[PDB]
Amino acid sequence: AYTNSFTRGVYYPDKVFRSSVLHSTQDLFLPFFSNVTWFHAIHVDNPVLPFNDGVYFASTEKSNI
Amino acid sequence: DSTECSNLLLQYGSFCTQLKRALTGIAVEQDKNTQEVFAQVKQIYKTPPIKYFGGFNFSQILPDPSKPSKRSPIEDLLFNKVTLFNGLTVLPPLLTDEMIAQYTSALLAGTITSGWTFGAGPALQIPFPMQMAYRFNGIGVTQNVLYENQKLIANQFNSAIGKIQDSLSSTPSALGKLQDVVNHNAQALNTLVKQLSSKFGAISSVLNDILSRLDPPEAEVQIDRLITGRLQSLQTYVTQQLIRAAEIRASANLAATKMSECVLGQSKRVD
Amino acid sequence: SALGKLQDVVNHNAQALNTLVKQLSSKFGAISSVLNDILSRLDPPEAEVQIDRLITGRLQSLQTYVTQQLIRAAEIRASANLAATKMSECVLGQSKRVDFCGKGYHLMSFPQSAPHGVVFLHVTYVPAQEKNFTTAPAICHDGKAHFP
Amino acid sequence: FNGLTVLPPLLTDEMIAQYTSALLAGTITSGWTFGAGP
Amino acid sequence: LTGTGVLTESNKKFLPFQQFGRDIADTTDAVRDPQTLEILDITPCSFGGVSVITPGTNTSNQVAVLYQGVNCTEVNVFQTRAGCLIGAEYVNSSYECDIPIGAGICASYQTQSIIAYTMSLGAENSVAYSNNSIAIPTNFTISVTTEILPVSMTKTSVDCTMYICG
Amino acid sequence: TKCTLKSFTVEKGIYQTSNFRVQPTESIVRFPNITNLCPFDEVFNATRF
Repeated sequence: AYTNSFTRGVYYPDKVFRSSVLHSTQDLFLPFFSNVTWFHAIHVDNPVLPFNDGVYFASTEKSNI
Repeated sequence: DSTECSNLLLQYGSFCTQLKRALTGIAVEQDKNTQEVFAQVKQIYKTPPIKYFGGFNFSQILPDPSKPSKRSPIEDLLFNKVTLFNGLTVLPPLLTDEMIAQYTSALLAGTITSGWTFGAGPALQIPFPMQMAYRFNGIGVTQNVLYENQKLIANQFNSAIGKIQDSLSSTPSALGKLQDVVNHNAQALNTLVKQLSSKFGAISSVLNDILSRLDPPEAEVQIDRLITGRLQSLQTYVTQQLIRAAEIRASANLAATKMSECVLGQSKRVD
Repeated sequence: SALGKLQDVVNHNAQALNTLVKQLSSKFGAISSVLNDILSRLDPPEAEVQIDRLITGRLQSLQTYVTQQLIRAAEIRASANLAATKMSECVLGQSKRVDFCGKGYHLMSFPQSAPHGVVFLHVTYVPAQEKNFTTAPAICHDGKAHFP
Repeated sequence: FNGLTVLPPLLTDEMIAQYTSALLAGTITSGWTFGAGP
Repeated sequence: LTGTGVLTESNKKFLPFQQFGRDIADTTDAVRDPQTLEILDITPCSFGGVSVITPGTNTSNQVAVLYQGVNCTEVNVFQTRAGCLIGAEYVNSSYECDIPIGAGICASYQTQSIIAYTMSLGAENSVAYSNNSIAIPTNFTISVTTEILPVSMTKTSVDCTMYICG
Repeated sequence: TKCTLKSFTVEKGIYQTSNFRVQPTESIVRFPNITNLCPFDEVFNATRF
């Protein structure tokens, strides 16, 4: 399947504290509104996916599967 | 404060002396501008206590004895409407705000009680309606016109002064120019300080690492770049300041002329 | 120090030239400041790279100098325009502009030459010895008002 | 020197003084008029 | 992280994975201890320019010194909004200023000493206003004032190549 | 002041002669904080070689 990724995936890149300020950084991010592959945990089992440069893995589950 | 860097900076000459001279020239110029604009009157004229001038209501511009800063209400509105190291220091001005407000109050008292006289020599007192009648003649209207509409004229004037404050408060960008001056200076310094992080081609921006992870012979050529780059950045900054200072001086001369001609007298120059 | 301004102009130019000539002694990183020595005690391949520094340094010095001169020239021209206006308006006539041709009611003005500028002798009329009086805006006679 | 000169001015001081004397004579004998025409 | 300065107890909340603090323009303002994890503020130790006040070689050798961007509590002595001034005594008297120090303070030779004082903006003249009074001049005086103006500068020519390399 | 103006006679005025900067009084050992080593008392105090 497919689904656009909304404003998600941002992370603290430099572990440096800054207060009430705007900062511009060039790094590997997840572009907003980009589609992301969707998979299900029912049965088969899971294909290998290449690691181009970095992966954003989200999971919604309630059984520690 | 790196010894080796001062030792290498000695090879460029007297550049820093030269620029320092330029900046001191700018500073003294700023003080002279304020002097020229405001310090035109010789004596601090005080306003009489019984503030009745034939219906005219100057409460909005005369200094407020209530507030401690003693600025008129319009002046207070102005102060609130506009708002806002590595070897960089912003010297304070010579005339404090208080002294400038005092000069302005002097000019107001002079013009209210003496007309233009106080600008040509000894201040001569004159009743305010007659002063305005004089000015009416100045624009070619017979003075009887003023005596017959004194009440009405006074009302129009009071209402206009009242709408001024509301206009300044409601106008979103009335103070664009002063705000712009402040912002330009702040931004200039910001870029100057931020540019210290650039490497300019050197292997690193902090000198300590440069001198740590490298032998002295190669550290020399790695420090040359930082020196020249920071020097050039500073040089551009100084030039920008010279140009802006010339512009502001032109404006200040214009202000001084306006003071003399419009405040201390009556001008026939159109518009 | 009545002639501070003219003297200031002269000093600025002199000082600018002085620093420009003095800057020839700086080495800018080259092993020496004089060109002849460099061309004497070094082979052409290495003397070349030793000569680039001198060139670039002297070129920057000269560049700054000319820029400074441009700014000052604009400054002096503004001043000269003001002087011409004063000539025209105060000398060749009588000006009603307040406090332009000297403090007080202007009568006339005389120019005098100076080494790099002019000296205007403004002649002004100034009142003195004032006295109190009581006044009224109009006189009523026969029921009608008179004004002066 | 080393290539740095100081070209001379076009109007000598003497001629400037003469101009000044002309202006003085004009204003002394004729007032405003000499600036507007004859 | 290498630097110099005075360390002070901080009041800002570093996030637990953070090691640095920065103000605008990358100035490192704070740091947490690698041992006790306490936040510390960094302030560059005081520095500044020094100026000399002199009444002239020909009057006297006395001199007063002004440390501009500093307070002497960490250097006669006097404190001003412009910095702390040493060598001149502050007097309550106000005068017409000749050596401008700043923030309304000036200095001059007393005569035998260097005195700092607040400027005087002139005398007070309370003109008597009234709704029916007039002051008229009975005599006059014609004066002459001199105004000076620069008109030109030295014409200069430079030979590029000669100046460059002889 | 004479040295800056390069003149034996200085006129009345105010001159910016130099700058001062308080020096560092101390050095603070440049360290992070440790915690543990590796196996040496298990290679030299070994029971049997």
